[PDB]
Amino acid sequence: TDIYAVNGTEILLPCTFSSCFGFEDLHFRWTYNSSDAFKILIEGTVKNEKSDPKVTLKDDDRITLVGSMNNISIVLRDLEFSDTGKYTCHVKNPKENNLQHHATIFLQVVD
Amino acid sequence: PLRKIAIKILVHSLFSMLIMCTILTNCVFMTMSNPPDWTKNVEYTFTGIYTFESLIKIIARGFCLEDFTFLRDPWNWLDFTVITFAYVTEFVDLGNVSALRTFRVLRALKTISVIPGLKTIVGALIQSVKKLSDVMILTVFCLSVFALIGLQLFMGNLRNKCIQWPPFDWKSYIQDSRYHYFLEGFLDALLCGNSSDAGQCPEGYMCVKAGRNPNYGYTSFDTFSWAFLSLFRLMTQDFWENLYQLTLRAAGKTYMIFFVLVIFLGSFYLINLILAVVAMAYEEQNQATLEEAEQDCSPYWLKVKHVVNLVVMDPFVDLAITICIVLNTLFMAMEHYPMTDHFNNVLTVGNLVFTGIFTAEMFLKIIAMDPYYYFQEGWNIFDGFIVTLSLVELGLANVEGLSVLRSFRLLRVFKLAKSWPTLNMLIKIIGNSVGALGNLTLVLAIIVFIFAVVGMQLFGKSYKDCVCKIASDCQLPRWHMNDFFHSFLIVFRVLCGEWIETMWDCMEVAGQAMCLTVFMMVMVIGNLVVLNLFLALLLSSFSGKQWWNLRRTCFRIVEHNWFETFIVFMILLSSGALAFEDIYIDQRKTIKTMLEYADKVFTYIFILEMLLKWVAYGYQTYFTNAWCWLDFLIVDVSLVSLTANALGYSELGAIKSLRTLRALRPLRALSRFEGMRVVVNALLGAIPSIMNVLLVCLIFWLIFSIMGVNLFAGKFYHCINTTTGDRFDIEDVNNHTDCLKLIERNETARWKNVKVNFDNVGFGYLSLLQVATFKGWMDIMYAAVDSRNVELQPKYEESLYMYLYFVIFIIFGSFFTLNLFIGVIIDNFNQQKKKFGGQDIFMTEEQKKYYNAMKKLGSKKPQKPIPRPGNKFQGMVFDFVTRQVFDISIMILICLNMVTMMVETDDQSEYVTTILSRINLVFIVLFTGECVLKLISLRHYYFTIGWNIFDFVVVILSIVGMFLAELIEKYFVSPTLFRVIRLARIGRILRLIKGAKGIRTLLFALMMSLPALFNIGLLLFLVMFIYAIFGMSNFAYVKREVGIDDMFNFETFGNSMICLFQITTSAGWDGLLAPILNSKPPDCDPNKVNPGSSVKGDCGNPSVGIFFFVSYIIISFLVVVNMYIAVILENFSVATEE
Ligand SMILES: COCC(CCO[C@H]1CC[C@@]2(C)C(=CC[C@H]3[C@@H]4C[C@@H]5O[C@]6(CC[C@@H](C)CO6)[C@@H](C)[C@@H]5[C@@]4(C)CC[C@@H]32)C1)COC
Ligand SMILES: *[C@@H]1O[C@H](CO)[C@@H](O)[C@H](O)[C@H]1NC(C)=O
Ligand SMILES: *[C@@H]1O[C@H](CO)[C@@H](O)[C@H](O)[C@H]1NC(C)=O
Ligand SMILES: *[C@@H]1O[C@H](CO)[C@@H](O)[C@H](O)[C@H]1NC(C)=O
Ligand SMILES: *[C@@H]1O[C@H](CO)[C@@H](O)[C@H](O)[C@H]1NC(C)=O
Repeated sequence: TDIYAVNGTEILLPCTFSSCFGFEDLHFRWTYNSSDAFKILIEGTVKNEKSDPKVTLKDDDRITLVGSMNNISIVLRDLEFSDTGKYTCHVKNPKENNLQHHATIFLQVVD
Repeated sequence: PLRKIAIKILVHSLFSMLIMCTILTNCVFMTMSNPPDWTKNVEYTFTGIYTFESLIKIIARGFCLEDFTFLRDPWNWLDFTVITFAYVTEFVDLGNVSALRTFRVLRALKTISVIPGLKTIVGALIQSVKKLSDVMILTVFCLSVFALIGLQLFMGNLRNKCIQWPPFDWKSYIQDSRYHYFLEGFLDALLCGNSSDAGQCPEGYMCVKAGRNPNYGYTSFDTFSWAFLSLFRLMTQDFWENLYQLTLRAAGKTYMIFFVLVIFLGSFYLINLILAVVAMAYEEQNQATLEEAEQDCSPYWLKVKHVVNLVVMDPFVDLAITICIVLNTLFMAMEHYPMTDHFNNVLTVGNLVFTGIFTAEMFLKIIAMDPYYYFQEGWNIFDGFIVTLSLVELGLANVEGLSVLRSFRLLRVFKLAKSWPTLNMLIKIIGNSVGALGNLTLVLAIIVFIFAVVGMQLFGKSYKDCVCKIASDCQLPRWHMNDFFHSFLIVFRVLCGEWIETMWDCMEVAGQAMCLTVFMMVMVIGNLVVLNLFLALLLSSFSGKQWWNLRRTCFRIVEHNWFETFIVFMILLSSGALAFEDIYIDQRKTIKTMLEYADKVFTYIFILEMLLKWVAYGYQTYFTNAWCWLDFLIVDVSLVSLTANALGYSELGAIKSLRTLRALRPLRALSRFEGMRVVVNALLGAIPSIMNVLLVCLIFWLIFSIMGVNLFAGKFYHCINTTTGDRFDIEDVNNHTDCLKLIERNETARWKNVKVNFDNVGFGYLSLLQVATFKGWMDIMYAAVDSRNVELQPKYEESLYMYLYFVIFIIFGSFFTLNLFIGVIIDNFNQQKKKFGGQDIFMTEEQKKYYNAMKKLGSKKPQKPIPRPGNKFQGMVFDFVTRQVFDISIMILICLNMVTMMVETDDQSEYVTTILSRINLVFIVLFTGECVLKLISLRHYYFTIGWNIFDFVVVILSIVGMFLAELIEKYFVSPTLFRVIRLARIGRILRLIKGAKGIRTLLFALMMSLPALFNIGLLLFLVMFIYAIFGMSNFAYVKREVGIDDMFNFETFGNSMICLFQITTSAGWDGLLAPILNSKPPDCDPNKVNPGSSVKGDCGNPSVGIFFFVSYIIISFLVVVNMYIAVILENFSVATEE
């Protein structure tokens, strides 16, 4: 959906998954899309349903994982107007040949 | 104005029709899986229409503020509920995640409201369901009793696995299921057993009870509830063969006695009683309804039609039409797959010639009755439809997969209904289906739709959100509820009886309670409606000084009492001597030669008896008896083989196959015992009508067989890599030429057929039998639905909608034909029972008099068998114990004991075991006190009525069973014997029949039906014996494919009888026929040294296998239908005579 946040503040962008019978070696990626840019923001792995995520890529130091549900939500702090755009969480389950794209969040940073 | 306009529109048919069309359109809308955006606003308009409806209604019944609005009608409650939920959900939030979406299908139940003529049908269904109270109590009592029995016996047995050995330690090396034996892709943990006659195990695989359970964990005989589930599935014979096999493979073959008992008690008598009570209610229902109803163009056109009219009425021209129809039937029934254009030419030429002559006769005969003056008979309309459609489809030649129109010329076979009267009866019923019974089948269709959408909304998202829990490649299984079509197919399957294999997959993905409730409600409501529709169609359709001196002596001999007894003794011994012909017969050498000598002694004595019969009877009195002919035929067949083995023709292509003719020897007992002779007479007296109806059923199946040959028969071929039995995808192999490109490249792809297909009209007759018996239709339909095209590789569900062909057949050729058969059976049995003037066939001449004395034993009651205990403290004891309060307290006590017997559970602690043993000891002591005290209040007899005697017995047995529980720890020990002896306490539960007067009546009808079923059981046992020896001679060396394994095969008499009893219910015969239909490599190896015999070859002849199994299916079907009728005609005469 849509989300409005004030310049200079922080915003939590949510992503929860659930597994009917757990998982192994889950991979996740958050992306950002604007009219002229694409960024891979953060990537990581989750060994199983009893493990915490391990981040393997983070390309912005203003992003942190929220910590745990079956939760890979991120907090983006010190917002700038250029942060306006589309944020999407992708979750891949190689063993189940499964890839889920969560609904894109349009973040609008405002004055 | 205000109220005037409102009350007027309400009672006009136009508004009702509007609401009805809106209801139906919303029904068609809710069918979708993920309705798009616009559908939304469509639902908004639907809510607005329902709002306006309810608004009109409230303004009508609650105008100008009168104290309330429309509320007495139960359907108005439903309307109010749905509109309330609709405008309560409109409110922004009611959960978010959403679970209430299933509630919306309630607006689709509003059908029953307006459809003029459905409220009476539902209210009359409920009135028929009311009668089943006592039968339900009985069936739950018996299910519970037998569930306790299976609990105590097979306590945890179903967990027995086959653990291997490793490369301080325990309870962690018995799990993980990696050290267990998996029999080549079965995903279930092959079972084992310590005992002999139980499931064996490979080298280095010991038997330790450790793991989950069979299936998914839902199959076990521990934790009562699961035993109730398993014995309920055994009551409906729903894949029951899998329980039978998994149990005999873990507890030992000797426990098939329990399965025979369960089957013959529950799966037969409970169903018979349910059906008899439903029919009893239905019958009186219609009786009451009847009783309540009781109180130059035209001139020259006529000139030319003159002569042609005076041609076709007098000759045998419309009989030539008949023979032309019958010959076109044969011409279109000669189609197959292969064919050489030198045959397809004849085919198409004859088809064009028949179309030609028929349309010519049509265009000629049409001008003898004036058009419009011709479309009035009904048959002429149909003839015109056929001829037109025939001419249309002729010059089109474009329909891709829509070549079905080549089968529309097949309907003209119904023109025989003019002369053929039984086909006319069948058409009458299939048209009454949509006529006088159109609203009831509309109710049934509504119900199927409601269930198909309820299951699709409740469990629909789950089948996709947790696929990998019931799957191998994380893809939807063959049957699911993701979309409406498959969800309807599952409801149809459940209506066919196959409700458990999908219930496991439901519970595994959507919670046990939710799937249990939905599936039980489905298989109760839907089967009740289907049975009501069946009975509705049924009960409305048919509504020398020495030469003469030696004849005297031999005549005294043949009629002597010792002679016939000695001859039947010889028959029984010569029949038993056949059972010892196992595979091990060439490994005894001490019983083999004695059997060889006995085979000749029996032949000679059975020749001597035939000679004595000849001499003492004369050829005229001999050869005019069916039984003497039957006996002489067998001695003739034996004489042929004797002269063959005596002259020198030792082993030939015939005499080798004449040794298997000894299997017919048991038939000599049919003329000795009245029990089997009476049954044989009763079947031979009614076989002609069965033949007459079988003709109609065979033609009606020929129709569907030609249809299947046209749609199928060439697309069932597929290449699989023989290393894993897999399916070669369309991306890899497309058709025949690609697979023959692979084989030439020295690959392992098998261009294989299904071996039960539609390639001919013969194989069609066989596929249709599996589809109509519901045993084997799975592979047939998985090959028919993937039927892409002839000579093309079949792809997974490309021709998906062909399921409708099998649905249409299962309706027409299985429901309606069986209805007609039951109808004609009722008719001919009525005529039979009328001609005999007497009663009760299937009974002998002495069983009838023992039946007469029990019919008097049933109708009476005792009167004051209690003088008193004269004058003592025994007087007041008698005052205290005889009253009703003590009698009802003992029943509450027995119910409590039953409750503490339900708490038993595999793998419970010692604490719980101890307290349970203690409380059972207290119950034993309390009932012992009961009886012993009762021996002081009635201390002159105590022993008049049988119930206190049965109490005495069960008390004695419990005292024994507790007295040796300490003998098991000091003297002769056996645990499997302890499990059996502890079962004696269940006899206490059987005292519950004392007070529930009404369940006793049904068991008394059981006692009545025992002596008439005994004879038929003996005859079925004899047929089972004959077929067992036939299989042990023929099938005892087939390959061990899907249906035949080391535990259930035809090697010995034991295994053969336990396979024959499985087939007796027609269960699992498709798997047993599957290995036999193999004929030659690369399937078999026809040259096998296979030990313990000279016989070689590892699979049998398809012809003899097909004959065997189909012959036995039909014979067992006739025998079990006469058992059904022998139970039902006694059920009727006890409820009508009370
Ligand atoms: C008209 O007056 C005659 C009257 C009794 C007529 O009422 C009949 C109502 C139907 C009913 C209950 C009757 C006899 C056989 C019953 C059938 C036996 C078959 O068994 C099954 C089960 C096993 C399967 C192989 C197929 O057949 C059922 C489907 C079939 C069955 C249960 C369908 C219902 C039938 C009695 C006599 O009054 C004294
Ligand atoms: C089977 O026998 C083995 C040893 O012979 C024993 O350890 C095991 O407990 C037995 N299991 C059962 C179910 O009898
Ligand atoms: C058949 O399956 C096996 C393993 O399942 C595979 O190795 C083989 O390649 C398959 N056949 C072909 C022709 O690829
Ligand atoms: C089989 O399919 C291949 C795929 O290209 C095609 O080339 C070939 O002609 C087809 N043969 C037949 C008989 O359909
Ligand atoms: C394939 O098999 C045939 C016969 O088995 C053999 O002659 C041939 O050498 C094999 N290999 C090839 C490439 O044809």
